[PDB]
Amino acid sequence: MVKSKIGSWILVLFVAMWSDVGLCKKRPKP
Repeated sequence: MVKSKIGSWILVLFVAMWSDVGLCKKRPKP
């Protein structure tokens, strides 16, 4: 968005890193 809104990815980063670990290990439902 703006150069001022650069410290927002860091957030989505953490949630991304976690959501990442919860991909290849959580296994599918079906």
